[PDB]
Amino acid sequence: MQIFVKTLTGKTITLEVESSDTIDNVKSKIQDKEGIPPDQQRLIFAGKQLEDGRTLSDYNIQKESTLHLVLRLRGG
Amino acid sequence: AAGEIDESLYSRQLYVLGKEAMLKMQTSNVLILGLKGLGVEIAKNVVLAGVKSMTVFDPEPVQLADLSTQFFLTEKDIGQKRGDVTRAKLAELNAYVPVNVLDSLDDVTQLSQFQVVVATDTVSLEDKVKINEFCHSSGIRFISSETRGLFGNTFVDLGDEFTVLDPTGEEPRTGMVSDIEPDGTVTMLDDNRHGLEDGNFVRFSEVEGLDKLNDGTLFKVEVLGPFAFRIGSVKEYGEYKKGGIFTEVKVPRKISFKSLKQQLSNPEFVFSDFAKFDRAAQLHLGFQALHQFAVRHNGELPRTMNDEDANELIKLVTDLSVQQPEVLGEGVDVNEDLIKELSYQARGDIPGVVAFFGGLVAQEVLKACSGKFTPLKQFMYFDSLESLPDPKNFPRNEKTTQPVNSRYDNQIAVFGLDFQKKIANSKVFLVGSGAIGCEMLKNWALLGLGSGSDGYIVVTDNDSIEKSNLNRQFLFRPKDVGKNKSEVAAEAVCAMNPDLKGKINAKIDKVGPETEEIFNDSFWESLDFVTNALDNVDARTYVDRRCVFYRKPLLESGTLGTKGNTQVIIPRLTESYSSSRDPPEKSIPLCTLRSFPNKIDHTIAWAKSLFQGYFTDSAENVNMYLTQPNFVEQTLKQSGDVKGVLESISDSLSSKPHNFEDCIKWARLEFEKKFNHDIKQLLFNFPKDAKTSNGEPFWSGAKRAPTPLEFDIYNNDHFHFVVAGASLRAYNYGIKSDDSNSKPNVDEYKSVIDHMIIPEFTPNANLKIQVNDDDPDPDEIDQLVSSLPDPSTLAGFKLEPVDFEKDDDTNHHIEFITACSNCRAQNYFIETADRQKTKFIAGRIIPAIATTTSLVTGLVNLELYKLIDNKTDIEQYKNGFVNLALPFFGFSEPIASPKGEYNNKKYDKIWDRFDIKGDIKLSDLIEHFEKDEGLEITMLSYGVSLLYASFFPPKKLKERLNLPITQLVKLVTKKDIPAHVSTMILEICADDKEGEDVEVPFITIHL
Ligand SMILES: *NS(=O)(=O)OC[C@@H]1C[C@@H](n2ccc3c(N[C@H]4CCc5ccccc54)ncnc32)C[C@@H]1O
Ligand SMILES: [Cl-]
Ligand SMILES: [Cl-]
Ligand SMILES: [Cl-]
Ligand SMILES: [Cl-]
Ligand SMILES: [Cl-]
Ligand SMILES: [Cl-]
Ligand SMILES: [Cl-]
Ligand SMILES: [Cl-]
Repeated sequence: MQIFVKTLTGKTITLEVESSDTIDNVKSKIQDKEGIPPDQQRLIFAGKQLEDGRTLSDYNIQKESTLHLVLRLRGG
Repeated sequence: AAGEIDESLYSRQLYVLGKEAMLKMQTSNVLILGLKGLGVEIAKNVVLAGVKSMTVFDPEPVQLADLSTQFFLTEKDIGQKRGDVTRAKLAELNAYVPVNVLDSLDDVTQLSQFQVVVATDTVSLEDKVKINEFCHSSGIRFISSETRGLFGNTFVDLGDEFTVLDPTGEEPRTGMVSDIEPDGTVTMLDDNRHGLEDGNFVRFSEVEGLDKLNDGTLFKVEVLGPFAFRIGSVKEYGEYKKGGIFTEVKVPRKISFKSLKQQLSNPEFVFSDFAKFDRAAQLHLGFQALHQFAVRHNGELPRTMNDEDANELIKLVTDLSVQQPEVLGEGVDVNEDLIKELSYQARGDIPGVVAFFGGLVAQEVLKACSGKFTPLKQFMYFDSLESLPDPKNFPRNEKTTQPVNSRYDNQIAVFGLDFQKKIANSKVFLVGSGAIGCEMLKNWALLGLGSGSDGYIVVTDNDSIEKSNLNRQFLFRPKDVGKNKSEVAAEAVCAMNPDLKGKINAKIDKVGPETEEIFNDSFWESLDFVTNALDNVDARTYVDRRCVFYRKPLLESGTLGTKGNTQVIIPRLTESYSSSRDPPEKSIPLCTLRSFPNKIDHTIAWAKSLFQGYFTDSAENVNMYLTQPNFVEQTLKQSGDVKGVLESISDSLSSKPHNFEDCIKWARLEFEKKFNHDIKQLLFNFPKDAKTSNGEPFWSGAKRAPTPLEFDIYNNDHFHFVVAGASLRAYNYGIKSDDSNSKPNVDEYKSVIDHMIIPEFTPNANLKIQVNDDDPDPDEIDQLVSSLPDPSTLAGFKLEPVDFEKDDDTNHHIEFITACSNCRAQNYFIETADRQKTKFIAGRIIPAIATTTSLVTGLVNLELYKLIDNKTDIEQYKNGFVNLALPFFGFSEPIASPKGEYNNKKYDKIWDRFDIKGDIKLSDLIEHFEKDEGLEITMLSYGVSLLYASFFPPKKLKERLNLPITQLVKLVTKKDIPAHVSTMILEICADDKEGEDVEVPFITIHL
């Protein structure tokens, strides 16, 4: 199935995944595309931050679901 | 005579919006209808950003309850008109923006003089529809917004034809090309990602063999992988030979909006929070219901906490859904609890919600004026119902929520009187008083936070107010420049709400390790919570550590242009800021900088370092050598670069200039060295046509073959390099400029330089030049020491070092770096950059604007409500993430603190610790752990130094076991513990009851 990852700069990445895939795995795939180390990735979906070692199924992530890859900013 | 922008005021905003956008903003007249909280907040942000004119319309009399969120009203203004009374205070925010009052809007025709019209909560739906219809059909941009307690919305309608010039504000993607196949497949050089999306457009330059592919034509991108994209067939243009750089181009997009009338019955939503997406339709109905209600009840909203009126609202909503089952979709029920709360809270005026919509709508006004960023299309609804406290602690009914005839009445309307008093008796520490800081203090003035006899606010900030701050630090005026941020901010908000007179302790101390004597155990322990308003990571990390140590909640936020974020750190519940890594600042390889640049970022880096060395380091080194008798002996045995330092002194003292003319000469000789001789040297080792072991050309990809510069005073960069170099050199040596009262004169410099012998270049045959950071680096120091003059021949000779100040245009710094970078850019055929861009990179300036700052601060004060109620259900808290450019809002439940176990005992790996009362003896500490915790201490340490280990032999145990921890540290470190220290953190390792090593909490010793 297909999910989307939207970045904070508006970019849309598309991923090929299965419901049983670990978040670890989705981060792995995002690293292949963007070059972002899994440990620097903050993924959020439907009000939860996605944690390493849980599955896509655990967060109720369906086909066509959109995850957001977000950041913290140092200005103030 | 306008069409130019004040860089010294707009500096940081300018890096968000750009010059074109701001020139359009400077031709736009904006009209704001209603000047309660929402209106004044929108107006403030728009006036700060600098539009051509601001006009405000609110003929209503000021009432006490209006002060809930209208920070420019005072009790003295009661009875007078909101518009009249606010006007003068908005004007003070930005002297370039006239602020006018519309007396009357009986004639809708008067709208034609404005380009954007904004309708706030004061305007009925009937009038919003009339006004929108007039605007839409006349080409006037229309935005509306409403807050009702913890709910809110915004609507955007920019007309039939609106063009977006830049959807995001991001730097266009760029990159180096190694191949272009005939079918259009573009492969990136090495392992560089293009970073494009399908349907981006690109242009090319330097692609040899495809002539007209470089002519500015755009190509649509088909992404093939991370390292390739396709542009359609290019066999028509020729055949690829080598080279090439691609550059993303943003193309214009035409979009159309619908009228409010159409969108009421058939809306397009943008979502504020995807966890709540089902609520958008419901609230859309609900907010229309409130207007229908008002029409039935002579313009009144539902009564605060009132069931009769809430049931009427639910009926009204159900009639809209039964009549049109297409806003909710087929077979979907009204959410009656949600609508009930909308009724209950309809009169509420909540500071954080107002701040959210104020920032948002203000940015939408700016988009509307400029075509910069993607507009909100077309409706967004929002709520922060999680901010409601538990009714078991703070019950809500008609009695607890009734007005008490105070400025807080429409906050009381939502939370109750009791909750509001707990806000006032809170004790808070605010770390920073800049952008977030000023917005924070305004929000706290509006909350009455710290205003009660048990409460206070401490705010500290160690900076003084600079001019570019005024663009988003709205509590500061031009005449406050040079004063301290915290002190001025504290005074400013006390005028806003006198309930804070003598309740804010404005400090000017730098938070960090050198101020723990001030910000000490007692200071921190006293607080209820801490809020960051900081501009750097290390400070956030430090406050985070201390919040963990003292077990205090922390409210964190940050911005970068239109992007922003909030984070909540709750003791015993969530992870802390330090728990997660952010992407680090990428470093440029050393060889790229020194010999093989290809981006202006590289030439600026190189030029900035040259600046340090020419005008800061070489002077500090001379001063050390003249004042430290042991300097040369010190340098010889504690420097990696010894020879650099000694030549820097020898050079500094043998070339001593006597006048400005000598400074000019020096600078012209440095031009020859850096942009002529060094380049001819690099080309001596690596000729234009040099090859490598494989037989492929040395200069390809990231390596651009340089040409030496032939000095040309008519060239701007060559001129300014010499002007700025000479003027800085003069400053070092205490010489007066011919420049220090007026402009540099070309003929004056020319007549010095024209009479100089410039020495011809001879190559050094033994210089190795490092091609990679992998590859290695490859007596006369006794001669260099012999060359140095005795410091007694230079009695009282100081060189004055330069201290980089990027925000003073008279000081030559950015002038130098810009010119020096660009001369190097000319060398390597890199596009030269201007002062504003060089200042951004050299100065590490963070793009910033008031819109994002208010909105993010708003969201922080919606989480603050949750601290006041001591919430322990992690699911109630929201970390936020925004980008107003898109616009995008997302939220996430904080991550729980990781937990552990030793023996049968669960513990928190961030928050839990062993508190030991007293300067305990080592033997008693080891025993306490086995007896009371089931733990066999295995190592015990204090910072770097090891105090006890189970492998110690008996001789060593005898020395240590009977010592108090302070004397034990004394034994090992040979330091006293200082007097001021009242706690000591000890790290331990331990075995559990099975004899297995287990991870365990740290120890705090309370002296
Ligand atoms: N966002 S803004 O308007 O550009 O600036 C807000 C800041 C807050 C205030 N500020 C910044 C840093 C501060 C510190 N301590 C820092 C300095 C370096 C460091 C290392 C380790 C720990 C802490 C710290 N203390 C107080 N105020 C600070 C200035 C500016 O307005
Ligand atoms: Cl621009
Ligand atoms: Cl213009
Ligand atoms: Cl006036
Ligand atoms: Cl109304
Ligand atoms: Cl920094
Ligand atoms: Cl610096
Ligand atoms: Cl300054
Ligand atoms: Cl820029």
